[PDB]
Amino acid sequence: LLRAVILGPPGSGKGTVCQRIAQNFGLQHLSSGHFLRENIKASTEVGEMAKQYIEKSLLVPDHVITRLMMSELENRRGQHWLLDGFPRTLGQAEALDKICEVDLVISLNIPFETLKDRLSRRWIHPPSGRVYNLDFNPPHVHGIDDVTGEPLVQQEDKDVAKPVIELYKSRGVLHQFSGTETNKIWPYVYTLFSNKITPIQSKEAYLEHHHHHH
Repeated sequence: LLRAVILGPPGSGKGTVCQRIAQNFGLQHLSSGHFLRENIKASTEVGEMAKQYIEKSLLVPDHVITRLMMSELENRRGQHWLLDGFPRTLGQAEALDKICEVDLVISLNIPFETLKDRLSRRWIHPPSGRVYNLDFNPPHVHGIDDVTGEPLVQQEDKDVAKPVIELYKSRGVLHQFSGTETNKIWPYVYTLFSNKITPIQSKEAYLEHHHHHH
């Protein structure tokens, strides 16, 4: 099974890329933010450990996230992985290597004009004030408010450690892209996934996601 990772700082278009990958290749969009939303909702020991930092709008320790990810991924060995925003540290990367063979790593960058606004991973629905922080409570659909279906606004005010890039660069599974509009990068990303997973709209099992069971 495919083990793919997508990395990049907020404002690099990682959200748009992951959504497009999920829809064209039928892969489940995984991230510590998604798993946390679940864990915090169910009130697991890990969710609790993380709750404390989240309430104060502080950072969750890298090891807490690691425990979370290793538990969740180990329970998903039987399916293709689209990992968004993880690993962020060498320690995390090493842990990941112990449970799988990473097939490809896409590294994204922020285009110049976008840096000036120093974007964060917080997306707000202005009409209600609902804030979706991609690290712990992402929306069902990227850039969209779960409740109203109305568009979100990414708020103003990195997560790509150099050694993690070097690590994958050495394995020769790294594919970096200069900060640029996402459409310029897309066909290249599409081809990379296409060489490993067949586009779901071209199959007999039309638009069927791999983890689907009727």
